[PDB]
Amino acid sequence: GMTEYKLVVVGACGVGKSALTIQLIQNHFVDEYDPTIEDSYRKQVVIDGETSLLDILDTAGQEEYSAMRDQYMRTGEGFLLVFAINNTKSFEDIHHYREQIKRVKDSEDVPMVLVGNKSDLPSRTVDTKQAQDLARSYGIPFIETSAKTRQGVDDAFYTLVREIRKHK
Ligand SMILES: *CCC(=O)N1CCN2c3ncnc4cc(-c5c(C)ccc6n[nH]cc56)c(Cl)c(c34)OCC[C@H]2C1
Ligand SMILES: Nc1nc2c(ncn2[C@@H]2O[C@H](COP(=O)(O)OP(=O)(O)O)[C@@H](O)[C@H]2O)c(=O)[nH]1
Ligand SMILES: [Mg+2]
Repeated sequence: GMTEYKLVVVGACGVGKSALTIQLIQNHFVDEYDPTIEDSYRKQVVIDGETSLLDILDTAGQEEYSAMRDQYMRTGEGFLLVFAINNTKSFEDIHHYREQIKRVKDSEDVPMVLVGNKSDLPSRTVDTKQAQDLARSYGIPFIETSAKTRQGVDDAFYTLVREIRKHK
């Protein structure tokens, strides 16, 4: 019946991949979620008045290449590129995450959203403009989020489904 989209949440350790996903699915903020737990969650959502089944993979584990990570990138239809706005290293790591998805999908136009997480925190080291300029250069949306307050959480995932729908 309804369309199903495979979403993948990527980004450096500690940016809030797990916190963002569990806020979307279960409507609470996790303070300390085990960094090895990689699991997928299913949720029906209405976006722009059309229902879709989202199947969301929250990535975890070691800094390693694997043919299996290549696989869930290959099956993934859209990617959240998550950094934390208080962690410049996580922002500098976005290039790596995009390159490895671009490697396995052989496209610079795969549906993606840049997510600047932890927007509730005062000591920002990455400004709106620097993230907007990065997303513009990539040809993707930028969304500021807080897993803690829920600000922008739905918008990040919904915006990615909007990007997958335009793609064909
Ligand atoms: C605190 C744990 C955690 O969340 N992470 C640390 C290990 N990660 C990680 N580190 C470096 N490079 C990663 C690359 C990929 C990757 C992509 C994006 C695409 C295809 C592919 N094929 N082999 C690896 C990859 C992934 Cl999937 C990583 C990477 O995931 C593990 C979680 C990530 C963050
Ligand atoms: N203040 C704040 N802390 C967050 C936010 N998102 C995640 N955290 C915290 O940052 C840490 C890492 O989050 P986690 O979701 O485990 O990161 P992951 O390794 O990307 O899954 C945890 O302590 C979270 O509670 C956020 O939006 N705001
Ligand atoms: Mg996690």
